[PDB]
Amino acid sequence: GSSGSSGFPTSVPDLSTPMLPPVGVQAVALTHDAVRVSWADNSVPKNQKTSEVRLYTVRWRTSFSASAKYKSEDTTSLSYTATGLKPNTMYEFSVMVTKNRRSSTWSMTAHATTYEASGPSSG
Repeated sequence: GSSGSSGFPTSVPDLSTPMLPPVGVQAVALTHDAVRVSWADNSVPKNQKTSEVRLYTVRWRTSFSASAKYKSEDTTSLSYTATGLKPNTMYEFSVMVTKNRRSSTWSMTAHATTYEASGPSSG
């Protein structure tokens, strides 16, 4: 065969949890200190109406930073705007849900660096 390539586990397959986190988590960068994190809802198909509650949380912290702090915000939407960030710096974003008076695991992480302050990089 080959000398090994792309052979590393990302997330434990066959998630056996009583909950189901979001998917297709994308991290869009609006400005040096702005990042629009948009994702999709899996637990809820095209059409579905349930009488249960649910809250989506968003956390992010300096990627590859010794003294980093994990943030957390509450949003009843599938998109959150990360304001007050560091320019020319990227972080890790993730989405989750809290239903049944309990919180579930976070979904795939999304990388997205911010534009260099004092003028957005141009071509």
